Amino acid sequence: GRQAGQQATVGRLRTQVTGFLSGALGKLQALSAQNMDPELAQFRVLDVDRAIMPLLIVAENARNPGLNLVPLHMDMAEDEEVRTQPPMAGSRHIAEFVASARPGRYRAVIDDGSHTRAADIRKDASGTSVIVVDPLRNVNMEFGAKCAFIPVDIQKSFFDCRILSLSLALKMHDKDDAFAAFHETLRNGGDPSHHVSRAQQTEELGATLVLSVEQKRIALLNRAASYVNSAPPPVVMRMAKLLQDSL
Repeated sequence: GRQAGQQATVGRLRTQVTGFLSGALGKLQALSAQNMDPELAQFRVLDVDRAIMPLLIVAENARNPGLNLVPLHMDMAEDEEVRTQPPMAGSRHIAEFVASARPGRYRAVIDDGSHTRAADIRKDASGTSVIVVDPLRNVNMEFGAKCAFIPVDIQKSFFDCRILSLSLALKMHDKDDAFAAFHETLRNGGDPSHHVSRAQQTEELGATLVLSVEQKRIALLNRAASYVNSAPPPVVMRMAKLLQDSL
């Protein structure tokens, strides 16, 4: 009876998650009405995006084994007075992640309290390197374990950066080897032409990354919902917990 007694709870949570994603789709459809003020739509979509991003991340991690997307945030995202929005549910401070994460290859969306950016992270015994994609459409400034920023010809957008960062993370997964190469370059700090090579590669990476937000969001939601239908009980419990936490 407990195979059933537990199947009821799972079905319940599953229906919660499904109903939520469907509700989000509804809101998005209403916000894209001919009547709607687009600025108002952006403002409204802030909360929608914050709420659905964890679920999108879970789903997309399932659909693309190896993506290993993790939501991360920085110090300013923990300042209640300054941050525009609280970090999404399940978000971890980047420090804690660097210290605790199982070694390997990750994609990330990093929230700094204002904007979210895509990133590729590699944790070795050698150390950890973080490659941050930075939509700019600070010369010779480095930050920190090793971090490198790749300037890309993409409009920096407060309202679009979550979905855009998700998309870019997917593309980084698609260009896994290029980013691995840059990780090795970033690790090989010793080489005399490092500074050049790095910079060179930076440019190149940028290009490969740039080679609508609304449509992408819709598609991601559909994929997420259809995944939630067939999703296993652990995943269901997880997503449900994230959803509950977001409120």
